[PDB]
Amino acid sequence: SLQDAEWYWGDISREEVNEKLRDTADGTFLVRDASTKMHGDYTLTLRKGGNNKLIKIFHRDGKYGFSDPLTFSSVVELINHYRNESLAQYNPKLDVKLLYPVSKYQQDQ
Repeated sequence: SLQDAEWYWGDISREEVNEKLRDTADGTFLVRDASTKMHGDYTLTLRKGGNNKLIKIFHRDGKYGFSDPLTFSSVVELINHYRNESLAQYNPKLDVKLLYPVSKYQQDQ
């Protein structure tokens, strides 16, 4: 599940991930490795019309979380519930959902 998850592609660089996100609509999302371990653990990236929004996933004692909300067993399920509704609970400015799941492998194509 974890290495796959469709939206997560193992070790990835920010530049390549923004190139993958390019020209997609709002609500689009995908997860990327954090540049350094001292910086964080993983980066959720959103899309909000041309503007790319970067959210940190921090890993604690088996707990994955953006900030105060940390009670999540894995990064996969955290991202899952976070997609269901909007991330306005965590950050009011994030008043959009992870609805658009444009990150599926182009095997179908």
